[PDB]
Amino acid sequence: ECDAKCQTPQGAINSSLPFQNVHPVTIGECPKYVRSAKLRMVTGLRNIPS
Amino acid sequence: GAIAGFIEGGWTGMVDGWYGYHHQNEQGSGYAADQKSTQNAINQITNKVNSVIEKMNTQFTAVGKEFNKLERRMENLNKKVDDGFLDIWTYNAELLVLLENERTLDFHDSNVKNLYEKVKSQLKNNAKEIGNGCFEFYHKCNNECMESVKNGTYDYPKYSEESK
Amino acid sequence: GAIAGFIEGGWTGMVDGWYGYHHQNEQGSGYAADQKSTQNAINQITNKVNSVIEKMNTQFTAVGKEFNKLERRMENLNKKVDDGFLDIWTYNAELLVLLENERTLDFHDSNVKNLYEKVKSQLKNNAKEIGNGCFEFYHKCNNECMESVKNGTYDYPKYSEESK
Amino acid sequence: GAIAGFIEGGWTGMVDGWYGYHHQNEQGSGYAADQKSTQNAINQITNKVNSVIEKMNTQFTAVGKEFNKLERRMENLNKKVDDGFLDIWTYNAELLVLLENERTLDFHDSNVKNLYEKVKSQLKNNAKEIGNGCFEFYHKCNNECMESVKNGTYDYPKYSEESK
Amino acid sequence: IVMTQSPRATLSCRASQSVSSYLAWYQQKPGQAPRLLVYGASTRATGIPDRFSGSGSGTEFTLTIEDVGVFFCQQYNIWVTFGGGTKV
Amino acid sequence: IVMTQSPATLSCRASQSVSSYLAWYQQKPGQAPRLLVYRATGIPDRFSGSGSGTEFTLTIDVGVFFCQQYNIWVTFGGGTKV
Amino acid sequence: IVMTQSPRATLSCRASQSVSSYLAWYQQKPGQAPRLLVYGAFSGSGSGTEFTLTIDVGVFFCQQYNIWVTFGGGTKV
Amino acid sequence: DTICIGYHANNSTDTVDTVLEKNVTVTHSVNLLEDSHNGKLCLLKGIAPLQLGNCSVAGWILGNPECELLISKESWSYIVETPNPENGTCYPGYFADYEELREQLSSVS
Amino acid sequence: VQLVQSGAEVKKPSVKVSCKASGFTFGRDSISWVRQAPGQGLEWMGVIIPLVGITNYAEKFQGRVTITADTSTNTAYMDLSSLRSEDTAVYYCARGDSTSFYHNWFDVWGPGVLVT
Amino acid sequence: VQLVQSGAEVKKPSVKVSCKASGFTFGRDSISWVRQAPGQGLEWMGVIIPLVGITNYAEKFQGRVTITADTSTNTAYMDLSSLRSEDTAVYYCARGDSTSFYHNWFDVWGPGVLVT
Amino acid sequence: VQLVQSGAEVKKPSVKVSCKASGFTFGRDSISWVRQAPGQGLEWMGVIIPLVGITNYAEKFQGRVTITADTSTNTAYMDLSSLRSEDTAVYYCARGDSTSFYHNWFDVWGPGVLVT
Repeated sequence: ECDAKCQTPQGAINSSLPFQNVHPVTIGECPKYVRSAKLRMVTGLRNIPS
Repeated sequence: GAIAGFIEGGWTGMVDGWYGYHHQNEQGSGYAADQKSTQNAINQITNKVNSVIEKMNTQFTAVGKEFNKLERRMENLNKKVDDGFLDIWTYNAELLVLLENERTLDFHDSNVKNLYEKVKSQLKNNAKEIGNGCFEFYHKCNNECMESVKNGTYDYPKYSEESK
Repeated sequence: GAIAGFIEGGWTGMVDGWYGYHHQNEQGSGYAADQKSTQNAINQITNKVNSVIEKMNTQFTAVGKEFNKLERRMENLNKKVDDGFLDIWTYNAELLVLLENERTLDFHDSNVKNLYEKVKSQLKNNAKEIGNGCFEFYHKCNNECMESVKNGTYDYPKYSEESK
Repeated sequence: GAIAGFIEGGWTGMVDGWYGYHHQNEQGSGYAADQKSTQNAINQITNKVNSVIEKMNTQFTAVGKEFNKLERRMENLNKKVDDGFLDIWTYNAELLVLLENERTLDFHDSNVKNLYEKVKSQLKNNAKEIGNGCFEFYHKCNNECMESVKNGTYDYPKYSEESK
Repeated sequence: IVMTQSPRATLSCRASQSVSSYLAWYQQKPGQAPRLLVYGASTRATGIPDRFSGSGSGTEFTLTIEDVGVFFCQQYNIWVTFGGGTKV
Repeated sequence: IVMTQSPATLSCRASQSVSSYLAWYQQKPGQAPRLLVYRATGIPDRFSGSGSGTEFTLTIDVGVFFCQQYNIWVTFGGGTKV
Repeated sequence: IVMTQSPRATLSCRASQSVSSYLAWYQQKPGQAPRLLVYGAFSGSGSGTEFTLTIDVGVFFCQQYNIWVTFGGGTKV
Repeated sequence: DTICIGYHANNSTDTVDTVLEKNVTVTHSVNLLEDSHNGKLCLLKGIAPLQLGNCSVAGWILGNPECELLISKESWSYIVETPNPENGTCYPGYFADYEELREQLSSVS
Repeated sequence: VQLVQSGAEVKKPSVKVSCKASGFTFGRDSISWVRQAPGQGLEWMGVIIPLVGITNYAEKFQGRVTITADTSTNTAYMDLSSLRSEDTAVYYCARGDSTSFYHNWFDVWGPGVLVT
Repeated sequence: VQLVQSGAEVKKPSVKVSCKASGFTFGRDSISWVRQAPGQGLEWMGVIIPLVGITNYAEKFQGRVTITADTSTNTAYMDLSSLRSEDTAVYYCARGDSTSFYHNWFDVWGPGVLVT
Repeated sequence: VQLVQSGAEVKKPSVKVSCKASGFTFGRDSISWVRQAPGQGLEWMGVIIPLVGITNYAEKFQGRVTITADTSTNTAYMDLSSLRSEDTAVYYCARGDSTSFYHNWFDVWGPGVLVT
């Protein structure tokens, strides 16, 4: 009886990030499909603890 | 022991704020943080990430339709178009993040140098710049001196005489 | 009166060119303009905008297609491909300008500082840098010095005697 | 003689390494190279080229397919999708290379200035900078001074007395 | 920063350190989370029937005036700290 | 800045240094001018210019000839009486 | 820079200039391309001066990569 | 005496990839991708989805006796079908233009 | 917009309260947390800008409270450790402003969560 | 390519001449306008680089002429104001060069538009 | 991976040896060439990095030996000129490293090509 924004044959999705890679088949409102393993953005500095 | 670190590496004891001074003095040791540059950096980073994220919207459809044994041409066409989109999107996303991850780091590593140049220009000649990353005053002045040099009200003529 | 502006803000009486000067002197007041940096900036900006605009070619095509009650799969596929292209094109077009309007501003704000450093290097010590954005000469001379500082023919040893 | 390099076109007698020096001295004339910056430049350039090249992938396909005279509706769509992909790919690649060839040139022309600023900061005051692209020492010493200024162990207090 | 409370209604919050015009007045009914009334001591906020307002800067500000409960005065010029609760 | 015309060979006098920044304009009556030499295309090379710095000569098509300088801003001459 | 070779087996290569820990030993069989055994010091030892290689029959080469690259003499074993 | 300039640094061990260097560590980061599924079906708005277990669309329309419909249905958001359906058409046959009927019954109220 | 919470968190003398965004998508926010003592005035506990991950804690509560963010589910937790018997108080979830990270006033408040 | 024009624009004692680029697409060009007095030598009016938007007017005519550009339709106008009785002359539409914005020579000319 | 070669190139008193790459990427590793004299120890010839095209030649062999890359088919040649009678020796194709362009050790070696 849960609720979610969209769904996939493997299950439901709860995130709202602008990308996904679990499966291309989808029904609802969910982001695109990307084959890249892992990607992340940097919002900090260079970490040299001296 | 208070080695300047904008070339070697960052400190640990600073918690609030990214860029900060070290207002060392007699019986006045203790870190601080600049109250203006950090806010500008925060605004810049938030704007960049918002522009990257909130620029897309999605609709109600996805890959997958069924066909019989006589419509093979349509199945081939559907596979072709789906693969084309699935390639374009990955290429675009990969290049986008790879390009942004360098620009943001360059901006963050230029801001500190700009701040150091400003604080150097404010102190015309009384500073005996060691070169390791920070100065060492000739004349002696209290915590009001550090407050002024942070604020930007330090002047030469009043303290000029004691320098020589 | 002749407050320096490349750090505070631009003037309003400068119409001849983008980057300029202020040849303030006895019976010599009046604005001017640099006739070499502006041309390079113009060339760069024209090249950038032309490259952005003219890389796309167009050709005779059509968009509208219709179908009957049956064969709805074809209509679904046509809608899917049209939506895919309509998404890709906007996502490219947004980011293109969103990067160009940053690169151009960075270039324009670097050029003025480069010009300031170029004019600072020639005046080795005769200039008492106020720090607000410009200098104040020690020696006195007519408009020949102002014309030479643009010509790049100014020399230190000749006026050093009067400077000291 | 050893005309200044980085404010004009570079020399031609340097084969090994991009950025170099000119360790001119008494009976010691002859070019050289720096073995710490060109390696970083090589690493970064190789990384950029590899990232640009090895990011895409391709798979088996057969673009060619035909239809009879009854179903021109399908051909009018296959041609459209093929043209769409054929346009998107070029409009991506052209701008990608047109941005890379500017970013890399800016980086290569900033590295040399960074090296010059470092070698200027190391030599505090014994230099007599002509201002074009290099200096002219006051004190006289053998190739040990060149080797030290290359390494970075040059000290000021030991040679301070002979400067004045 | 320590603050002191005030035991046609006038409430005041003495400030032991210079604050200029950086406060905001919080009003809450018993049992519910508070709601913001006014900030800046001069700039009226939304959801206000204009029945109450404040004035002053760099000195204790007078808050001149359903509206029964406890009122809070908060300063945001060095971190954030709250004052004592009103006895009304 | 001001240029004066000479009242075949023709010339225009310059009251200031112009170096090698000139151009001679040829127009027939009732029509817009055309560019002759500063050489330009579509010219039977019957006429050409010479000299630089202070005084210029145009050695040699009936009408009025204009000599134009572009060293500082742009200004035209009075014209040719031919 | 130059090197020379030493005329249960132990082999060594002398160095006429400081080398630090920048060296490697090449072992090859006759009529074949060589292969790399170990770099930075069968097992090797020593640094800064002449190295020792303590130990597969053929010719051994000791190579340095401190300034450019050069090879020493051929082992006669 | 020394007003020294530095920047914040902590022990956060993350990795990002730039266009110049690879595998560099930074203090903070934000992730643009997720790989997580609840593992079971939920409600995608509307009311509820159908559950055609041990049945098929070609067998529900004609009402196969051993499928017994789905007790009763009034509305749904989307269909769920077992990938290997046993009960289709009991009497052997050939459903004409069956493929487009799935498109027609994909979205109904 | 109303910021929903977890619920009752009564436990014997670690604690993980939670907050969630509802009605407004996560954007320029400066979620801050305020602890209301049973008979004392409100204190201050921390502040976080989840979209960047920049944290900042009060002077006294540096060694215990570790506010962390979660961009995926639009949440913000605590990891308050070494609980005492004098910390029994309600824990709200107050929004703020991101363009004024050093001058913040609380606008929206959450219902409340008991902790003891 | 000959630059087309609006046509006759005689006006009683504001004016808006126009000049369109035909045959060649708008690119690295610099429109320039020359005023031919009935019995005097030509005089300079202004210069544009419409693709950039830079304008540069003559020394005397700073206060009156206002040349603007519109890259949508490849045009260029005068917003000339405070017309007098001594300005009756033909206005052309000449094309220069972009890489030499400070040293320009007029190559192409327009048929001519009369203004009284 | 085994570095294939052209084969025998015996010629009367310019020689263009060739080297090929198979089974590995041609963008992350350098290439160095070693000449094995019939009765002398090995010598050093050159070094290439394919994608950037940097070359770096030995002290003696700068005048004659000119080695260059070709990223189209993962190759590397010698444009050796002015052959003598004392250069009769084998020419291998040894791989190195790119991150250590000034400190290189030869890992992989090629079969061999005769030259006389």
